[PDB]
Amino acid sequence: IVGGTNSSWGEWPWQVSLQVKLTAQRHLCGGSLIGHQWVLTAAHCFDGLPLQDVWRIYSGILNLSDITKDTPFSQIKEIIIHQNYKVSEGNHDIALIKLQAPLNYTEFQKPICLPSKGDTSTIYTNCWVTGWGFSKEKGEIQNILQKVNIPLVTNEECQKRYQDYKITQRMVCAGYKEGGKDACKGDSGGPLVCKHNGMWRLVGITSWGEGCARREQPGVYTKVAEYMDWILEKTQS
Ligand SMILES: N[C@@H]1COc2cc(C(=O)N3C[C@@H](c4ccccc4)C[C@H]3C(=O)Nc3cccc(Cl)c3)ccc21
Ligand SMILES: *SC[C@H](NC(=O)CC[C@H](N)C(=O)O)C(=O)NCC(=O)O
Repeated sequence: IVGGTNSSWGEWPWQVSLQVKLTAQRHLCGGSLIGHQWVLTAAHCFDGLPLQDVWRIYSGILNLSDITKDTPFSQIKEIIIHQNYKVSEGNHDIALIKLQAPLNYTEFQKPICLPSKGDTSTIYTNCWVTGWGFSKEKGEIQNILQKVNIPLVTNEECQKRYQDYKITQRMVCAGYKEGGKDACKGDSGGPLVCKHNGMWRLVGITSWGEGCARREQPGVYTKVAEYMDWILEKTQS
C-alpha cells in the first residue's frame, strides 16, 4: 500500500496473508476470509508452478514480523480458479481457496460480507484497500498491515486511462487523479472493502494496475458482485 497508514487490531479481521515456504518463507499475496473454510483471492497469485504443500495462509495476524515457527496457519485443500481466467490477461482474476480445516471466528479472524444482490457500486462512498505490499514502486513488503482510503472510479473513466486494455463490467477501479495512494506489489488478492449500513462489504479483489500510485493510473480490481453466482456455485452455497 502506497500512501497508507498502520492498521489496528480487529480493523480488518478478514485480511489474510498467502505465503509460500520453500527453504525461505515469503508473503506473496493478500486474501479475504469469506467463511470458516473459504478465502477469496486473485487467480494471478497461482501463476507459478503448482507446487503441493507449500502455501501457508496466515489469519489473525497484524504484523508479519510477529510470525514465528509457532504461529498457527491454514493449509490449502483446494484452489478453484475461474474457468475463463488466462495468465496473459487481466480478466476473471479470481480464485477461491478451500482450507484444510475450518477456522473459528474471533475479533481478529472473521469474514467480510459478500455484496448484497441488487446493489449498484455507486452506493459505496467509503472504501478502503489493505495489505502488506510495497509502500513505493521499488519498495518492499511491509510488516504492519497498511490501510488507505480510496475513491471508486467509473468504468468509463478507468477505461480512458487504460486504452490498451479492456476494462469490463466485471472489473471496478479505484484511485486518485493525482496518484499518491494505491495498492502495490504484494497487495494483489487482498480486499477492497466499502462500509455500508454499518457493515464492511467486499467490493473488489486487488488485481492490477500500471505501476503504483501514478497520476491517472487507477488500480483495477475484480468486481466481486459480478462473480456472486460463481462464488455461490463453487462454495455449494
Ligand atoms: N497499483 C496497482 C493496484 O494494486 C496493484 C497490485 C499489484 C500486484 O501486487 N501485482 C500485479 C499482479 C499482476 C496481475 C496481472 C498481470 C501481471 C501482474 C502480480 C502482483 C505482484 O506484482 N505481486 C508481487 C510482486 C513482487 C513481490 C511480491 Cl511478494 C508480490 C500490481 C499493481 C497494482
Ligand atoms: S456479513 C459477514 C460479517 N457478519 C457476520 O459474520 C455476522 C455477525 C453477527 N452474527 C450478526 O450481526 O448477526 C460481517 O459483518 N463482516 C463485515 C464487518 O463489518 O464486520
